[PDB]
Amino acid sequence: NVEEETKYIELMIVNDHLMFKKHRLSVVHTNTYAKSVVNMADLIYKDQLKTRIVLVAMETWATDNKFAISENPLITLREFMKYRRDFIKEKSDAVHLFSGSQFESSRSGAAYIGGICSLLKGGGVNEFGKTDLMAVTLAQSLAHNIGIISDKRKLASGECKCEDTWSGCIMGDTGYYLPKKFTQCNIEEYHDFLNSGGGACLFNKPSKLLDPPECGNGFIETGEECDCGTPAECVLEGAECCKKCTLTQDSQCSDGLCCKKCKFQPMGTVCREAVNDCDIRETCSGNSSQCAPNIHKMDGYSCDGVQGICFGGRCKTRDRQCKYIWGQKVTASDKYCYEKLNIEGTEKGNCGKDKDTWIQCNKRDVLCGYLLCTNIGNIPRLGELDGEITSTLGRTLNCSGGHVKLEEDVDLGYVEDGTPCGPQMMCLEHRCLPVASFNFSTCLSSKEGTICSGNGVCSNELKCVCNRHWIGSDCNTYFPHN
Amino acid sequence: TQLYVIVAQLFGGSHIYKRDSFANKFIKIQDIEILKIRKPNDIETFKIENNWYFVVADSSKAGFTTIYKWNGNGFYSHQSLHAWYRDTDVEYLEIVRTPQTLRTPHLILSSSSQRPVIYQWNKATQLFTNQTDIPNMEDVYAVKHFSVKGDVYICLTRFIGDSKVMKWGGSSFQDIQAMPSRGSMVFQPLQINNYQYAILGSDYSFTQVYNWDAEKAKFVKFQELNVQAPRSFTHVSINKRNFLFASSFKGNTQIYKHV
Amino acid sequence: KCPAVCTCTKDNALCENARSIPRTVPPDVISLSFVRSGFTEISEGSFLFTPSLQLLLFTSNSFDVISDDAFIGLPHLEYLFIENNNIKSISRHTFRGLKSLIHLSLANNNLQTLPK
Repeated sequence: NVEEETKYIELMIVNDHLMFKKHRLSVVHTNTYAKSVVNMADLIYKDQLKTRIVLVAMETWATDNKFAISENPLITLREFMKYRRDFIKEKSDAVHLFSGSQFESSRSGAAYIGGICSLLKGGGVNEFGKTDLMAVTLAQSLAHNIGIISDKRKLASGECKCEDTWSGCIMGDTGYYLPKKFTQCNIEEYHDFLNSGGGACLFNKPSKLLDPPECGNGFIETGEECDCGTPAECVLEGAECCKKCTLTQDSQCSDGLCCKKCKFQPMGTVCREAVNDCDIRETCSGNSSQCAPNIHKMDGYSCDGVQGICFGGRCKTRDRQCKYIWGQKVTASDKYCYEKLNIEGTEKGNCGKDKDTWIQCNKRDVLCGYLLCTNIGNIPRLGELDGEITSTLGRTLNCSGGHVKLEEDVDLGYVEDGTPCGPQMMCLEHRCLPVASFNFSTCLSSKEGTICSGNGVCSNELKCVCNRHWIGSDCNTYFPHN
Repeated sequence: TQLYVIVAQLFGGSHIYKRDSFANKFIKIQDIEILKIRKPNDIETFKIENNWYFVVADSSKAGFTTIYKWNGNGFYSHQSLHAWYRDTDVEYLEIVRTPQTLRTPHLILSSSSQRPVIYQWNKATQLFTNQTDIPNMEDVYAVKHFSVKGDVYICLTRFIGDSKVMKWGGSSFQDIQAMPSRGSMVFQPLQINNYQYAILGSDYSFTQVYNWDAEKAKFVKFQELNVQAPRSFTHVSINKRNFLFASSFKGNTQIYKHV
Repeated sequence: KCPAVCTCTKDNALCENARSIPRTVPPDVISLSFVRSGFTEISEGSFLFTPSLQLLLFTSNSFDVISDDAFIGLPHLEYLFIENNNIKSISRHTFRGLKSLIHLSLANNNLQTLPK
C-alpha cells in the first residue's frame, strides 16, 4: 500500500560558518561530511520506515552567518526557518539546519512535530556534534517533522516502550551509546500521519543528487537509463526489468508499482488509493513507470458536508483537534459548552490568549474560542499545560479544555485556524471568518460558483483532476475511451 | 566500614546500596535522584577535607555533570560545573598548580566533540571551579593521571585520534609523548610492583602495553596482549601476588596475573 | 561466514592471521582487521562484496608485490591504514577508486621510493 511504498524525502542541509571554521574552512570536507551524515540517517530510516532521505542540495556559509545566531534553540530555529522562507526556493521535502552554535538546551535538535511538506515548517535545526551524534540528531529531527515523537501518555502508562532497553532509544535524550531500533509507536505514528494525508511530498524520486552517477544506488539518476539497485536485492524486485543498470533485451521499466512483471500495466489502474476523503486516487499515466504525483484536496475542501476541512491533505475537525491534542479517546464537546463557556469566563472560555484580560467571544460564533473536548486525560500526548487543565461540568456533559503548547509560539490549547464554524465559516486568528479572509484561489472553472465545471475536484496544485472519461482540462468535454 | 556502592543503570535511574559489615547484604541506602540521572556514563568518587564527593555524568546531554555528597543530595547542591554541553567522562587527580604551593585536587571532564575541562578544587570557593581547556586538541574521550618522580603525567585518549601522555607544569600541561589509537576507547595507566605501566585498548588491533622508560622518559612498547573489546583495566595486589582485570563489552572479561 | 582461522566477532572481521585474502567475508561486518599477513601479494578487488565497509588495518607484513588499483570496489572506504608492512616497492596505480577516503597511514613500512 501507500505505507509499504518507498518514501523519498528530499532533504536539503543549511550549514552555518561555526562548524565550517571548526572543519578547517574546507568546503569539500563539509560536503562529504554532510553526504556521510545523510547516508547514515538513511541507513537508520531504511530498516523500519522504508524511507530514503535524498540529499537534493546543501548550502554551507564559508563567509559568515547571515542572521542573528543565539543559543536559544527556538529563536535560532525561527531565524533559520524565516531565512529559508525568504531566500531558499528550491523544492525540498525537508530543510534541515546543521547548527554550528551548539544549543544551550537539554534537547539535541529542535524540529517541528508533523511539520514536513510545509514551506514554513518543513525541517528543523540540528546543533553541532560528532558525526554519529548529529546523524542521530538529524534522525530524531526528521522523525519530529514526520509526526514521529515519543508518546508521553504511553510512556507514563507503559503502553509502548523502547525495545533497546540497553541504552534507550533514539527519540529520548541522546545518550553517548546510540541504539539501533525504533519503537513500534514510531511506525504507528508514521501510518497515522501518512493516512491523515501529511507528508504527501515524500513520494517523488529526484533525478539529480549530490552523489555522482553510481550504479545500483536505488535511484535512476543522470546517466542511468535504468536502476534496479544492487543485483543482490534486484532478484526480489525488478529481476527481469533492469540488470547491472542496463535493460534486459526488450524492457520498459526498472521498478515501480505502475509496471508489473517489467511490463506496462493497463490504463486506469490506481497506483495509490486515497488515504481519506482529503486524498485523490492516483492513476498511472500509461507510459510512466513511477506512480502519479501525489495530489490531495485543495486547502479549504471539507472532509464532510459541513464539518471538517482538508488543509495540506490533512483533515481538521474539532474532534480531530481533540484527538491530536489530547488523545484518541478524547472527543470534541457539544455546542452546549461552546456557548456556555466561551461567552464569559476565565481559563474556561477564551478567544485570544490574554492572561490579564481574556478576550470575549460573541454569540454569533463560539467554535473558534477555547477548544472544549470530552473526557480529557491526565496528560496530553504532546505539549505542556499552562497551569492546570480546565474542567467544567437536561443533559450532563464532562466538559474540559486546556492550553497545550508546543516548541512554536502557536498555542494548541485553542482551536487551530481553519476549523469550520458553519458554511464557509472557519477559524482565523481565533475567530470564525469567511473564505475571503484566507483568500483561497479559484480552480479552473467554467460555470458560475462551481469547481472544475461542477463535476470534478481540484487537486492541491490548483489543477483540475476530472472524473472518469473526462479528458478536458476544465472538465468540459467528454471523450469515451477503452 | 559501610560500603556505599553506586549501582547505576541506563534505564530506571541509579541507586546507592549499603553493604552491612555483618550481614554482607546490599541494602539501598539512598535512591539517588532520577530526574537528571537517566543514562549514566561514568562516576568518579573521591574524599577531600573529610568530605566524600562523587561526580555523576550522563551519557545523554540532558543529564549534566554534578558532584554529590556521600549521603546523597539533589540537582546542584553545592556546584553545577559543566552543563548544557556534552558529559562523557570524568577523572579525579591531584596536581600542583603554579599559584598554590601544596598539592591541589582537580577533575578532568572529557566530552564528545567538546574540549576537556580542568576543574580546580578551589578551597576559597570550596568547589571544582575554574572551567578551562587544555591546549592540545579537541574531542578527547578518556583521562587518567599518575605520578612519576613527583611529576604528574596524564593521558588524553581518543578512540582513533592519536592519544597523548602529557606532563603537568603548574598552569597547563606540557607535552611528553603521543601514541596511535587503533580502537582504544580506554587507555589506563597502572603501577604494579612499583613499575609504571599503561594499557591502551584496541578495538581494531592488539592491545598495547607500555612501560615508562626510566631513561627516555617515554612509554615504549612493552608488550602486546589480545583482549575482546577492552573497556577498562583494574589491578589488585593480594599477599605476594598481583592480578589485573581487563573488561569486555562484547565478550568475556580477561584476567592476567602480573608475574 | 565468520572464518574460524580469523578471530572475527559479531561486529567485525577481526582476522588475527589469514593465509591469504579472505573472500568469505559476509556483508554483516562493518570493518576489517589484518595483522601479520603471511601472503606477500596484495590482491586486487578481493572485497567486491560490501561497498559499505569502512575500515581495515595492515600491520607488520611483507607486501613486496602489490596490485595496481589494489582492493578495488570500495568507493565508500575511508579508513585506509598500513603500518609496519616492510614493502620493497608499491605499484604506481594503487590508490584509485577511493573517492571518499579521509584517513591514511603508512607507518614503519621502510619505503625508499614512491612513484609519480
